[PDB]
Amino acid sequence: TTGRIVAVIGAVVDVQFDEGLPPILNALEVQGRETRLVLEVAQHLGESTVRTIAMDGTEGLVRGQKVLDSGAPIRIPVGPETLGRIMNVIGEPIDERGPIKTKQFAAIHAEAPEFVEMSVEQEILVTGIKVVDLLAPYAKGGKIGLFGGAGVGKTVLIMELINNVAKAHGGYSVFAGVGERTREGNDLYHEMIESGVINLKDATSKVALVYGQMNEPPGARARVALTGLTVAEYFRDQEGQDVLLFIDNIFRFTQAGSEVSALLGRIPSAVGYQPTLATDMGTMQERITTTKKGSITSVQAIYVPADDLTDPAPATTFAHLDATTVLSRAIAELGIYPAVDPLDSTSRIMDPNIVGSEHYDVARGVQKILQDYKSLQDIIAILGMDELSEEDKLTVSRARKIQRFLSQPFQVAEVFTGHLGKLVPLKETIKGFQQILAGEYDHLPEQAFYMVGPIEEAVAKADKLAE
Amino acid sequence: TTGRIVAVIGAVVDVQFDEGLPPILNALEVQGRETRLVLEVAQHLGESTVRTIAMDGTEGLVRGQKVLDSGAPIRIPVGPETLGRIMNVIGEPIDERGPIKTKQFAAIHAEAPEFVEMSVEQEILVTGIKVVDLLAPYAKGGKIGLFGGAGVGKTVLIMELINNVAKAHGGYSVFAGVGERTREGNDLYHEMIESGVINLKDATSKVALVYGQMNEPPGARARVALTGLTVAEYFRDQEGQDVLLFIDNIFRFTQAGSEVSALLGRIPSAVGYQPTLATDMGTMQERITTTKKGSITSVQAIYVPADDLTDPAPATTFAHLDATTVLSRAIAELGIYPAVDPLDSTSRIMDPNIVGSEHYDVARGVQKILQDYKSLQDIIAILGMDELSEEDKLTVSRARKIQRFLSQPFQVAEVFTGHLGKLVPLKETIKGFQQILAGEYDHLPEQAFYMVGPIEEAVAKADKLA
Amino acid sequence: ADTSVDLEETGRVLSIGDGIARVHGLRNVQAEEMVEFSSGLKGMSLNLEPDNVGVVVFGNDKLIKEGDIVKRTGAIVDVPVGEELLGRVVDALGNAIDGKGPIGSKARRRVGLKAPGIIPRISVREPMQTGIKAVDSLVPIGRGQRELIIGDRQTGKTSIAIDTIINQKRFNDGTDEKKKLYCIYVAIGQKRSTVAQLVKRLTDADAMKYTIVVSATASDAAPLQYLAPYSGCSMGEYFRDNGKHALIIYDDLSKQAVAYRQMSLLLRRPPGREAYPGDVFYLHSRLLERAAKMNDAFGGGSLTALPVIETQAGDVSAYIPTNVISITDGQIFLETELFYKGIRPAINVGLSVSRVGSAAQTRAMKQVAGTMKLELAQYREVAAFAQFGSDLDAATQQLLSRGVRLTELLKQGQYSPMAIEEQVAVIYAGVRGYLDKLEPSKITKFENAFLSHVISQHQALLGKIRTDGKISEESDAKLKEIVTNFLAGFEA
Ligand SMILES: Nc1ncnc2c1ncn2[C@@H]1O[C@H](COP(=O)(O)OP(=O)(O)OP(=O)(O)O)[C@@H](O)[C@H]1O
Ligand SMILES: Nc1ncnc2c1ncn2[C@@H]1O[C@H](COP(=O)(O)OP(=O)(O)O)[C@@H](O)[C@H]1O
Ligand SMILES: Nc1ncnc2c1ncn2[C@@H]1O[C@H](COP(=O)(O)OP(=O)(O)O)[C@@H](O)[C@H]1O
Ligand SMILES: *N(C(=O)NC1CCCCC1)C1CCCCC1
Ligand SMILES: [Mg+2]
Ligand SMILES: [Mg+2]
Ligand SMILES: [Mg+2]
Repeated sequence: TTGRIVAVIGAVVDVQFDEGLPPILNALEVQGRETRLVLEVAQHLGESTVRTIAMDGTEGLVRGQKVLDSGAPIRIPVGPETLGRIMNVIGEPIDERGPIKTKQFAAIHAEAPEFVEMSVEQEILVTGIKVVDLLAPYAKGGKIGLFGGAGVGKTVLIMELINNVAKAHGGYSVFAGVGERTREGNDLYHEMIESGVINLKDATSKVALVYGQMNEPPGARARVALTGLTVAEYFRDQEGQDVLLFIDNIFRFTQAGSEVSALLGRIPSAVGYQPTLATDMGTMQERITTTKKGSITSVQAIYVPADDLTDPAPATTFAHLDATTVLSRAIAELGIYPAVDPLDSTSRIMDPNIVGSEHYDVARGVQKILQDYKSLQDIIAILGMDELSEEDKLTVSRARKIQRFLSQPFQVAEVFTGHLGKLVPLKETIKGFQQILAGEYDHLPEQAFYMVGPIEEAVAKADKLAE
Repeated sequence: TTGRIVAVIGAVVDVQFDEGLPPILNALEVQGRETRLVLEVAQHLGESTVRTIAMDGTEGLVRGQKVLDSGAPIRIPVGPETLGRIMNVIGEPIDERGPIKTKQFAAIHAEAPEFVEMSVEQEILVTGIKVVDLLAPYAKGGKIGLFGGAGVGKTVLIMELINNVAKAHGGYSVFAGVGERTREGNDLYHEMIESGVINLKDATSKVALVYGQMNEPPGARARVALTGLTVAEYFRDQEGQDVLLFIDNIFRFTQAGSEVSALLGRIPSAVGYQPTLATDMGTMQERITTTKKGSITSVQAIYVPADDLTDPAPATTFAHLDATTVLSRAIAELGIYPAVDPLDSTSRIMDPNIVGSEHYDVARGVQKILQDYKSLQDIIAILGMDELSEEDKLTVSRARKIQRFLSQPFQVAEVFTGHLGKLVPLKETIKGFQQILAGEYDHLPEQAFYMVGPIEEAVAKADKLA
Repeated sequence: ADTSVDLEETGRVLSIGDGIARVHGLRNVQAEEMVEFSSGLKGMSLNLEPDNVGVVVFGNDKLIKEGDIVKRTGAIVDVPVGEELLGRVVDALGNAIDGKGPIGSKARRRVGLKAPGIIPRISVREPMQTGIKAVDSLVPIGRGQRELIIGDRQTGKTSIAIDTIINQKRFNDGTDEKKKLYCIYVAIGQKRSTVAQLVKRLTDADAMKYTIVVSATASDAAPLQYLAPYSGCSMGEYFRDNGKHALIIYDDLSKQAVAYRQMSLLLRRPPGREAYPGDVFYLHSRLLERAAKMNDAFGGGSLTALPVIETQAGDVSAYIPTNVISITDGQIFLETELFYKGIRPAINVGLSVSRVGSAAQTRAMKQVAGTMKLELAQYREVAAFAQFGSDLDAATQQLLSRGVRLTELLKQGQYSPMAIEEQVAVIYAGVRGYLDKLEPSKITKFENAFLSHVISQHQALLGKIRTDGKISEESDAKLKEIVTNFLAGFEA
């Protein structure tokens, strides 16, 4: 069937069909263009006219321009041939290395795995990051979310995790760049070539790359996430072998949707979002999951507008996760990195029956001394410290030490800390936090605990601080 | 040719023209009215119809009533003939003294001076008011803004400034009442006759009046400022001299526009304001300026809705000023007048290479101790001063003495305060503040510094304290 | 027989109001195509609807009437571009407004071109020295980076960008062509007299010769203020793509967003959060992505951007501000409280950042500033907490001592950007501990004298640090000898 553009407003394009009317979600190819311009059918307005969202800029389009129905939703390359390659929203290579010679293609819109396909198994995935491993440990094949306002550490954390988990990883990885920094994509790409995680010469690449950054119009940012998870699904199902899936940043999927919502004719919901925020999010998120056929360990960076976690975007995201790592500006501002909020990060596996009561109790003990200090803070800032008991102030000093022992020099962060990166074993984390709680370090100065790895370095720094 | 009214809603009137449509900004004359009713074309709606804004009451208009195209925008009288006279939005005399017989008329709309016409000479204008001269000095031919919430002192301040600058000015002045009190217009008019700046018997008048007060409909209030500034533009160029332009209150311009916008079909912007808020203000403010041809020293009183400086109206106004005097309700309640916030008032002239390093350093010094005191006030609110370090007690003390020395009795407020007004010379202002900062008066009681002129009066008062 | 007014290449105004013309015809017009009104006035086709074209006017709309003729240009909006714009002041469309005549540019460029993708780029690594100690050490900028300058009115935002422009004169008058850096100052929504003072400031400093000034002031129509930023960015891409380096300042984007909101609402696009178009983020993300570092295969040139955002009541956490922060490669946050206490530049260290880090610094600067940012963050935390009279161990007392001294060394006056080897020299004296016993109120006087000293008598040391781009064991040994001795004399 052939159509004719009857209207253009930004990324939203109305096309008219004399005969066959393409169904919602079908991909239409615009004729007369230097580069492939795809339109996705969103609605049937009536009178043989459909409303669509463009997957690239609409500058240059004219009313009356011809449009062809491909007779299906956007279909992209999937399989071993995508490894080491970079694709865009519509599965075209963007690494200037030629065609992606795959034997199969797959639609980026798919039904989510059924309830009978779910898995309940859950095992610890140690990261080497003290706060995470201790307070809200991640799980193999589980859903992990990293929340954070602008510039608090989301990306640095995901890059560190890729470094500590995906290099060792024997399966395959998928990284989806969704409405983020193009510079970050060129960064990551050369980073991975160096680590040999990506190989341009042989066929030993272990990671597939998909990108649609903030330089692209909304249609592309609204579907690139689907593109990336579509690649991941093939590895999970058509190979079973373990898959890692990293998304920076999936909020951008929701923001893209809101950029065009009013143009799509919707009445705004609260805070200027599309009335379909939750359902839009559900049909996408329910695809990012481990199943009986295979496992997917997902790590998604989640933007928090105006630093307000009650914002509908981030707020509707908590329900799709197994482990939440919440990052705070108030903590980053203090030089504490990673800026994890110890009183707002959680894990479904933080249970004595899963991690052992030693792990559980120390974590729980750390949370208690911190909530207690926090509740104390404003009081002593006014009446001073002198009114506290010797024990009440002994917790004030350990609380501050513990808060400092949660900070950590990331390997990936060397260019920022001026410190050599550090990786701490789980047992060493528990031990260290346990000892401080027990009082075995009340004589060392606070700064000894700041920006170090294992508790030994705290002792050694204290020595380096003495004289 | 003639057109006809097809619709009327408040100040908004639609008119159809079968032949020859009148361009945007043109002035139309409604027929069958006892007094001149002008309609200003705002837009071409289509189907030979135009949407316009009335400059006066629309009661009595009927669908079908005839409307005439005057062939140009509102034009008013300009020149020496406006001096001592009072006019309204559309150039009509409202002082009952007969016709204004000028040889020149001018449209109240016009493009703002071009970039190549801007001036870059920076020269101070000493007001004799301590806070202003020290911390955020005014500049000859610069733009001055006076921000203030309800009844905090904007009018008193602009009047003191007229009393301290306009009187001792060789050139002419223009005062524009925009959406304010009519009886304030009556007081001003009689005050200027008394002082001789206005003369109804000779040609010595030095001030021209333009009024469109809070009794006027939106369209009028939305345009009176253009009218006032148009009179000042003439004196600026068509005489090549120095002009003073006083306006109370330019906020009313934006508020009036907000009233008609609600009827022009626009989708509302934040806080219900017109979407064109910034550009409406821009094409108007950019005309209030000094050029290479002549200078305009402007003083605009700026109202602050609900005392919220982040309100779009005020917040958008900051960008148009060379000096900003922000009045504070909390300061006024402390008895300190003028109620100027010493830390939120700025001047593009506060530069060592302009005012000198001594003046520059004394201002930075005052603001430094005021800010340090401010940072303490939080801890003082609960426990008080008695809990401060013997050192913080000291910054507190000097700070509080400085806050009061910034205060000063006005000549124009004598009629109700009962205190002789004061005018302190800039050299005397720097010195006084230097001495307090250096500690030379740590032994003088606070109250000695409140509501006086020069430093010597503080010591004297500290003596009458026996 | 007269076919000059067909409805494919021409149209007629259906209605006109508030810079929006609704046009009948123009059947063959392209989305985002420039069109022209009978009046000589230009406009842009944004809304392509079945019965009309929605046109945005680039000038005073009072000149347009119902029925006027509108003509296609066949060209997507673009502007003049090249070196002929250096030393000139132009409007949003590229027209001269400085009264020095026509710009004889020999090339043009689309204002909406998409930013370079992954392949054409390469990691940011070349220093973009502002010449401001606090910036160059704590939040370093590299060529092709984007770094936001944000803060309430009058906190010092414009000043950082001006000094930064003036600073390049070292390299622009130099012989090393690779070090050159052309500047672009985009003025949006400002007052014309303010822009004139500005260009007079740059002329006096002799920086106007390497700068392009793009001005869409307060009385310029909304669409003109909306375009301005994209126009100057294209002028910047000319350098970026022709093996050179350019620096762009958008002062400011708060006002550009207000104009976008105006134009968008008048086009009847339903308002979003805070009355802004639901796509304000994309307005700015799109623009700033255009600042980039190109790889050698692509000429190796670059475009660096310093956007400006004005906060309300020091609220960096609001919507507009977090949007833009979420785009840039860092931000410089300034607060009025610090500005008044004497901390100028008024930078808040914990809240500012650089996403490029030491990779944008010379080895020398990294050798003295490497751990200083985190340390100064911890210093401010403990300083607030110690006010609680609590007993302080030697460790915290030393941190306080060190923090208060460094705070003084990062103070800096205006209009005198420092050479990198000179910043390295003064940073060194503090970070190495030599000033821990000097009264804090003396640190500014010390620095002024120490610096004139090394510049007067130690040009070789300064020159070696600059040439090697590092502090050798030898250079290190000589600095120690200089500071200890000079200090002793100073405290005599
Ligand atoms: N390092 C500095 N030392 C002293 N004064 C400074 C310094 N930097 C800026 N200033 C002064 O602070 C004042 C405000 O500076 P500036 O105009 O750059 O701030 P802004 O954030 O751009 O304000 P605006 O709202 O006017 O745009 C000016 O008088 C300027 O000279
Ligand atoms: N773990 C860390 N250690 C040191 N600095 C960090 C760390 N995480 C973030 N930062 C600093 O904060 C900046 C912003 O972090 P980033 O991960 O890019 O934020 P976002 O959450 O916005 O993606 C980094 O470029 C760096 O300067
Ligand atoms: N300089 C001043 N000295 C004494 N009282 C003042 C001064 N300025 C204002 N006030 C007090 O505040 C009142 C309101 O001042 P006014 O200028 O009329 O308010 P507004 O800011 O609304 O224009 C005055 O009547 C007087 O009581
Ligand atoms: N860099 C990073 O993950 N890449 C390198 C780090 C050193 C070891 C090899 C991989 C990060 C990318 C995001 C910003 C911070 C640095
Ligand atoms: Mg990020
Ligand atoms: Mg008043
Ligand atoms: Mg500025």
